[PDB]
Amino acid sequence: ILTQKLIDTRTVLIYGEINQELAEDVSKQLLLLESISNDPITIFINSQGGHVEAGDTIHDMIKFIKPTVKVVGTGWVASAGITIYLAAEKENRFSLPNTRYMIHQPAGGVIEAKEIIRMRERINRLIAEATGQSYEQISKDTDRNFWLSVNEAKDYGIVNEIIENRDGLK
Amino acid sequence: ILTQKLIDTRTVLIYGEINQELAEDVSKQLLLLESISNDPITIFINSQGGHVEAGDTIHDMIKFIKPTVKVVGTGWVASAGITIYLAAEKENRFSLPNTRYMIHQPAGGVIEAKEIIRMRERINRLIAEATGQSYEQISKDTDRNFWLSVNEAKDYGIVNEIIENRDGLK
Amino acid sequence: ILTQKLIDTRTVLIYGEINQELAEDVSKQLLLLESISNDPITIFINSQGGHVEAGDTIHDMIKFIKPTVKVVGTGWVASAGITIYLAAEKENRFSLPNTRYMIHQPAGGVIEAKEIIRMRERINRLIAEATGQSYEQISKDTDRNFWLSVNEAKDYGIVNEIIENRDGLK
Amino acid sequence: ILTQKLIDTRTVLIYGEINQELAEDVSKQLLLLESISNDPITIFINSQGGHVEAGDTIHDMIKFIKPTVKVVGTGWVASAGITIYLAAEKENRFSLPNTRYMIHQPAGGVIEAKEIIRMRERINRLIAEATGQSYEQISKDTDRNFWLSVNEAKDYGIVNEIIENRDGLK
Amino acid sequence: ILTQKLIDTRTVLIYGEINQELAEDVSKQLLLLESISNDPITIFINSQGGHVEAGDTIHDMIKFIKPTVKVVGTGWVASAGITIYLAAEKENRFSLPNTRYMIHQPAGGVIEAKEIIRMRERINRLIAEATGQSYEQISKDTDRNFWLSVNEAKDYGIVNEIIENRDGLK
Amino acid sequence: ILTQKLIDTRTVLIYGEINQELAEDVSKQLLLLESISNDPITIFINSQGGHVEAGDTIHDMIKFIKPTVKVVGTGWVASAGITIYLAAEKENRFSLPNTRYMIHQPAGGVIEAKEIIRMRERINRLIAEATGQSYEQISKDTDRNFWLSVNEAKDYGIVNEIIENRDGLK
Amino acid sequence: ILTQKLIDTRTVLIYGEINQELAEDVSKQLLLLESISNDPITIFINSQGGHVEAGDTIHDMIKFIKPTVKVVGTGWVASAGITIYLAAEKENRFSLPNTRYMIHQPAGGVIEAKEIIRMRERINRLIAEATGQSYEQISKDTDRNFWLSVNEAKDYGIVNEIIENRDGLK
Repeated sequence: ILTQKLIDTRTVLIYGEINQELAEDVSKQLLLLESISNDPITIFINSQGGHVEAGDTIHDMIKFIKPTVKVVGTGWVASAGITIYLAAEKENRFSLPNTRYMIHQPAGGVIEAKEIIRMRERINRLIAEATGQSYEQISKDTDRNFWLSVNEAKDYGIVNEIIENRDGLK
Repeated sequence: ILTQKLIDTRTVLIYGEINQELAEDVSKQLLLLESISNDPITIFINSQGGHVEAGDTIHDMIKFIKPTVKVVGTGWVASAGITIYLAAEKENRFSLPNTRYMIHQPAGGVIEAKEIIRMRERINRLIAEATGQSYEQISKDTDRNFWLSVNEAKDYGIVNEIIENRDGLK
Repeated sequence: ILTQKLIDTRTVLIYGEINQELAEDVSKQLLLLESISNDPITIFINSQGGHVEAGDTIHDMIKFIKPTVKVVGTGWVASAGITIYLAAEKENRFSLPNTRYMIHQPAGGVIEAKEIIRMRERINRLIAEATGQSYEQISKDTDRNFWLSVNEAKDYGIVNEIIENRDGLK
Repeated sequence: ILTQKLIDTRTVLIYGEINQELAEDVSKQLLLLESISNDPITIFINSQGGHVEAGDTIHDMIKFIKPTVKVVGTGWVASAGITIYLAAEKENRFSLPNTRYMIHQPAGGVIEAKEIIRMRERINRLIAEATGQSYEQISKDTDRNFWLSVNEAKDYGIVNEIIENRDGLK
Repeated sequence: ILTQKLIDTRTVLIYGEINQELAEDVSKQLLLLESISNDPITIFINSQGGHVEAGDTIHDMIKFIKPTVKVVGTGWVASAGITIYLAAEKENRFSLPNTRYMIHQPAGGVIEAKEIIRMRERINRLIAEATGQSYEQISKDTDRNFWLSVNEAKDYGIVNEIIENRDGLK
Repeated sequence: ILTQKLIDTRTVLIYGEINQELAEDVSKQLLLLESISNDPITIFINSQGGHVEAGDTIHDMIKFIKPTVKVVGTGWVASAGITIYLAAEKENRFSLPNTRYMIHQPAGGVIEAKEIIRMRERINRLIAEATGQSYEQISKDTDRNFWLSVNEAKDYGIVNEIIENRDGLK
Repeated sequence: ILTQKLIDTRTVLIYGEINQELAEDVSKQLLLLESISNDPITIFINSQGGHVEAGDTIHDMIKFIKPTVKVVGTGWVASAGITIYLAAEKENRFSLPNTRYMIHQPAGGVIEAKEIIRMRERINRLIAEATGQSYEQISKDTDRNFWLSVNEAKDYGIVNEIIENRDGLK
């Protein structure tokens, strides 16, 4: 009854390091919610990032499932966490007020130099398409370490709407 | 029946270090209680603080949900714990008698100097608005380590009402 | 059925170190029992003490809840454990025969000198009011390490009644 | 059904080190069995001893509860384990054949010299009253390390009856 | 109801290191799903590889069971993970867009030289048959470390179809 | 249903080191099975031995309970494991074919010299009575390290019947 | 329902190191399946071997129970794993295609020289009888480290039938 009603909220929490264990847990939750109904799913994300391949799986699983996914950034959203956040369509990307964002991507993906370049190009294109920023702007910003405030992240094209209450997530 | 009646009390305990794990647990409890009814929720807080981003999430989740949240400070409330405590509206902020308060915030948030400054400014404004104290007073006090007694915390604008029994939380 | 009938006894055990984890567990049990009925609760305490803030929470939670709380000291009751024990009204403070008591309080509370003094003064006043001893007597005794026998603890005003059987807890 | 029928036997096992964790587990079992009925309880004890305060609690809890407690020594019963064993009335103290007994008590109770003496005097009187031996005999024997065979423990007044089968525990 | 509906999706996740523990878990899931119905099973694979013998078991179990197995590569698929991936028939081999592939096989299988050669020959033949590539091409590529993009893996004969949404897995 | 039918077999497994933890688990199983019915119990023993006092408890508990206990040696049965094995009556002592036996007993019981001698004498008499061997033969053999084959253990009087199939345990 | 239907498959997995813990788990599963019906049991074995006495128990338990046991080798089957594998009758011994076999037995059984010889002779005779190979051939091969391919293991008399699909296990 308790977990059953927790499933009824169609909410997924992605808090902490992005790793294969978290990717499995999130994948299971998303597949379970998909099998129940086509109703929208809300994901709250508080993550500093982690492993690139785990971030890739969560990103792709979000786009793969039939239900529309809304994301709500909270606390911080960085690196592989940003990749996950940007899986949702622009109009479905929300933020709580006390959140900072960083698109920096680890070079190794925390592998040869040719693969580091390929990985970077792939992620740069992903972020560019999702935000509406040019490839060159993203390429510069993924290779440095700067935090964006919630308002700056909105101006950047990461966050679409800043919300404080439930009625903003209508 | 046991956990079901524990949920009926609409009570959340925030005891110990503020971290992403605790933030997830608290977020789940708050979302679960919200889905059940719009009835008020009581949070008992005993925390020395912890990670800024986890504190930010809990703070924002308290304000995000529809139910009115009452907070009861107990033992100690410090740093990131203070940020969480101050998420409730002033008239909903209570304290048990044997509690001390400290608004000191860790510089690193336990990151570049520019971001340390930004983080401090954000938290200073948050605490100033919640307490009614000036920005300058808060800015001074977050950058030093001094404990306030329950009575001093009341005079400071952190605690609204000191309670010993159930009837005080009417 | 097993834990359900265990809850029917309205008994809470406080055995071992006083820490935030134990404080959370005890808080949950007390709140759960309160929500069921206003019937009295019995707490058996076997503790060497621990963390001051955790002791403060348990002490205050005992006084906060509506049900009358009876305490039964067993084995040993010391330091933060004494603070918890003294939360119950004098006529509700019992002891099993093979128990020793020590009111010694750790200076750091196991923090600046001004806060050590404040903490000590607060706890001294708490113990003085509960036992009926003068502030000066308590102040002397919290700053030294001496064990009281069950009979001496009774004479001191800590224990009200020494009991061996069930009929003594009528 | 399995644990429910295990509770129907009204049997408690005290195997291994006497510590606060074991004291809590045993206390819970004894209180649970008491709440069910006033029928006798059988305790099988295999213990080298442990912490004095934990032994004191179990000893006192055995005497505290309404049901009559029978004890069956098995393997070994020593030190704090002896204190627990002697909580039962003499005619309710049994032993399996392959058991050895030692009344040696650790000086520190595994604390000032005055308290070591007080502790020893208290435990000496306890053992003297339970066994029927003089204080002087017990005082000598608690301060040395000698094992008694099951027959010697019977002659000493520790064990009342040596049993091999169920019918002996009638 | 929750795990029951999770089983209804007939989905298996192979995330992380390929070891005997994972092989047991996957074997149990595949056998359980087979016993329920002959309906198709979908496996999502995110793995860097691991132990050759565990990979061999999962590969063979996929081919052993009656249900048709579809595989979906996600994040990365390498080494022993590739061996597992290639257990499915070519037309049942899918990939999510953000995935890289590497057919490199560890020489020791992470054992004498004669057995290293035998192992390599066996795996080379397996990969050659599944992909349609010549033995010589596979032999070269398993003995070097190069990552294939999702498009290159498709051209290589590893991936048959790249999918972004549910409708592509019709 | 699964553990319920596992209890219906009235089978207890004693595999691995003989310690107080295993003694507690075995004691609980034997008492549970006794409370259900007076039907025979089968114990499979694969043990190198362990702690003497734990072996003594299991030995005595086997003889204490009302149901007839059959033992089946498997793999190896040594030291404290032999003491347990010999708790069953001779005609109820079976062995699987691939089993070796050793009656060697550790001097310390893995304690003063006088107690080492007493312990050895007690165990020697126990083994002599169970096997039908003279005290002198047992005394020699417990103080050396020699393995008996299943056939030699039968000739020694440890094993009564060697069985390969179910029908031999009629 | 999930584990209940998993039991309906009458399948046991022996994956990883052969130890007393695994022997207990396998023994419990085999006894449980035997108590349900006399229907055949299938065992999938992926094991490098381990402890001789644990292997002996599993081997003997397979032969002891009434149901006919079929074995399926997968990944690798070596040493103590080979002993277990050979417990099944020749016509019930199957292999998945990607499996290697090694009959090497550790001298110590991973103990005096006389016992090493006895152990080796016992295991040599066991393997000789099961495979149809001469004692001399087995004696040579257990004392060296050489891997057999699935086809070589078939020619050796270890594997009877190589299967790829379900219909081969008819």
